[PDB]
Amino acid sequence: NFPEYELPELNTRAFHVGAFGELWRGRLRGAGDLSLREPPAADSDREDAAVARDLDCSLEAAAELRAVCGLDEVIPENTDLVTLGVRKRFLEHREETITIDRACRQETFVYEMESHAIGKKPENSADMIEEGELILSVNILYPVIFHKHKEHKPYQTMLV
DNA sequence: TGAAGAGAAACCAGAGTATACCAGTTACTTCTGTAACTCAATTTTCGGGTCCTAGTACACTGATGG
Repeated sequence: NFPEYELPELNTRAFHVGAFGELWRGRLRGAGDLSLREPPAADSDREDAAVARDLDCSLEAAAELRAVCGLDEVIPENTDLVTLGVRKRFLEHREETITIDRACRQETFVYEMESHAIGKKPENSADMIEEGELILSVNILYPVIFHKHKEHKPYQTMLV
C-alpha cells in the first residue's frame, strides 16, 4: 500500500512493507536504476544511441545534448550569495573566537558512526544483498538511564 | 443703741428633663439535593514539553619540566 501522511508531518498510515517494496521494484523493474554495481570514446557512441532511443531524437541531437549538458575545493570564496555570505561571516567569527578549530569529539563520533560502513563490499559475494532490499532505518530509544533522558530521549538508529 | 436676726439681690451647681443613639428581636423568604437531557462557557488538572543557565565529560592540545 502507498505510504501517506496520516498525521500532517509526523506519521504515516499503516502499510505493508512487502507491498511497498514490491511497488517500488515494479516501478523500477528493468529500468537500470537498481544496480548495486560500482560506477564504471567507443562508449560515447553507445550512449548517444541510447539517448536517441530513449528521447526520440537523432544521433546528432543526442551528441549535442551530451555536449551541452556536461558538468558545469578552493577555500577562498568571494562575490557571495546570501547563504555564502552567512557562511563567510560565521567562518570569520569562528576564526576570531576559536583557537584550535578542529572537529569536536562528538562531531567525529557521529560522523565515524554514520559513515562507518559505506561502500564496504562483501568479502564473500554470497552475502551480497539483492537489488532492492528495503533497508529500514529504525531508531531504538535508549531507556531512561540518566534522569535527563526523559526530556530529550536519546536513541540509536539501526539500518535494519 | 446696737444685737440678733429680717429682708434682699446677686451667683452656682445639680436633679430631673430632654434627647440621642443603639441595640433587640418575628417573620418571610431563598436555597440547598437528585434527577435528566440539552449546549456553551469556564475551570481544573495533568502529562509532557520548553527554554535557559550552569556544570560535565572527554578527547585533544599545548606546553613543561626534569
